[PDB]
Amino acid sequence: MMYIQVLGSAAGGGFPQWNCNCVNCKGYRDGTLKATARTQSSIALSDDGVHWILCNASPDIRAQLQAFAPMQPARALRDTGINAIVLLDSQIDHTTGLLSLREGCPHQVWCTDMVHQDLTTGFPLFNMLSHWNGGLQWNRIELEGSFVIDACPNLKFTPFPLRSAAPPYSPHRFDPHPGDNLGLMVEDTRTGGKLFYAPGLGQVDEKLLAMMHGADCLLVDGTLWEDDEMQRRGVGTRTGREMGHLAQNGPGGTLEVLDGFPRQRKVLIHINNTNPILDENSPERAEVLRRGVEVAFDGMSIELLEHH
Amino acid sequence: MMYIQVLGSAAGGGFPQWNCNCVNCKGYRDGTLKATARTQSSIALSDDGVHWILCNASPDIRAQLQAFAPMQPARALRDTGINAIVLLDSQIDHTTGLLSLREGCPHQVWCTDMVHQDLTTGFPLFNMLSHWNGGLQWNRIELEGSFVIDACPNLKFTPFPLRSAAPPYSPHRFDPHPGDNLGLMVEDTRTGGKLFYAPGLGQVDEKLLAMMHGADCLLVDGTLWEDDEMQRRGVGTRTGREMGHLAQNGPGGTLEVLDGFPRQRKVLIHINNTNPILDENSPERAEVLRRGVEVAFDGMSIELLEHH
Ligand SMILES: [Mg+2]
Ligand SMILES: [Mg+2]
Ligand SMILES: [Zn+2]
Ligand SMILES: [Zn+2]
Repeated sequence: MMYIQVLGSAAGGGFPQWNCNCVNCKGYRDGTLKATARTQSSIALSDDGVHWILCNASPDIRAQLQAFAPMQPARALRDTGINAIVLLDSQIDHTTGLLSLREGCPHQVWCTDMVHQDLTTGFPLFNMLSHWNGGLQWNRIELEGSFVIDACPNLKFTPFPLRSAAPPYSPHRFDPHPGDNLGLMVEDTRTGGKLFYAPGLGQVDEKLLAMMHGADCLLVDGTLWEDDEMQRRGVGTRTGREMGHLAQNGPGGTLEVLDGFPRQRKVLIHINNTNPILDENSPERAEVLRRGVEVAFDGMSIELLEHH
Repeated sequence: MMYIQVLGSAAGGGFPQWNCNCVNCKGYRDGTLKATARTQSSIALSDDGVHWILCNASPDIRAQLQAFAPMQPARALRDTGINAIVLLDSQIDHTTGLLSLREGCPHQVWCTDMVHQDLTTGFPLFNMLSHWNGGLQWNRIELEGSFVIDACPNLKFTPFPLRSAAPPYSPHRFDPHPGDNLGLMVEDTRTGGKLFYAPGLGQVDEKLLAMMHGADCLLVDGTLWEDDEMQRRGVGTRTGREMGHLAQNGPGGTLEVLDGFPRQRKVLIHINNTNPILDENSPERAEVLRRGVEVAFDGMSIELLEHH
């Protein structure tokens, strides 16, 4: 059994975003919209339900850990359910949470060379936190092969490079390298059950589709409904293809991609505050439900029993 | 009228702390303790109730802004009540929140030379955030004289250096300079009402006591009840005098200091998760109340009408 816990399901900024008064964020505050608040994307994995692996550490991490009981087993005066942390990129929304975990250092952190470089230069988390009882102990994620964290020995992670979208602070935002962004394939080596996790998805080729058909659950990018969604809300100028996000609707959309996977469980995660799928009375939400696609939410439990 | 809003009232780690199972943190989780959860220290100031000045930006800033309506006036699709931010030090618990405000850059940030140096080197917030539409616009806080932020033109800030307790990540944690830590004197130039804000207080001399008697409200360090509180809870080895905190109880304690101020309003803020004053049925809470001292809490409103 693989326990998957959605701690956060919103894109950077959360929902509602602190400075946004779009139809969703204002509709939530005014109470004229059936929607649920969401923290920034983060999931937790376990093979036993006691030892947990954190995938990305959001700025909302303190609230995310409180809301989930197994994170505090109370086995000692100082304790936590987090046994390791895996980083998919060096983005602010996925790494800032590490600052809030300074009291429980050291931590085993799994990231790539490129992420480790960003987190030792532009955003030197590894250098800052080292002053807290050991800090972050880096475990390299090589772009090939697989890795197993000793706390969840039945979990097999097989990373794959996705199209690079390096953070703005990054020394090489203008010079993208493989290793800037990862999608994860987690396998329960007891059952063969596979999870395809890719909150940041901006390009999908035929070799990516190949391994997706070997998965049982697809947990992927759901940031935007339209590529120009930020303009249609009048809160931004950036498009999904600029930010490296494949929108649900349109040609080469996620809904077009996911349509070739009728046998897999399909969940949209990392959802921006402007996305109408957050509105449960929205026709967009209807089309998503109609296609057998779920909209992740804070507190969602995904249990992986077996392979099909 | 000076509007003072306590966004956060806990010391670093908040209450309860994510990894702590002391008598307070566990007593809260078990429901066997009458106490209220608290976010990390942060207050907001205003002279009109519309334009707000943020004093320190905690990691819990997203929740702190949500809980307080005037932070989102909804005057445009993109808006906020924060017009300026003042930093008292370069500590993680007071600066990390700036990362969560990246969507609404630029911001006018008020800090000292030494804080600006820490926030451009060890924790380069000013360098990172500049990639977000201008980033942080530094306004120097000189260690003498006063300053007025144009958004609250009736508020007069007069900073004073306190005993230096530079952060662990800081290049000069071993080489303390004046300007590492500030206490603030805010004056309503319409009424003469003065606020003495000093969440980090580890030493008090006769010249500090002098200006305290010119204040109407004392908003000061309430981190520990005893200097060896971390040892008595069995969760730490550090003492208050090591961390630069004057404990309430004992010789040279805050309660001993505050005893010479029977005419001022007295509020304890920046309170650690191990402090028994968080327990409302505690004899420590009783002694604090008996002396006319209040225990700050998240959501507390302090209104300064006049001078006495
Ligand atoms: Mg993001
Ligand atoms: Mg602190
Ligand atoms: Zn919005
Ligand atoms: Zn505690």
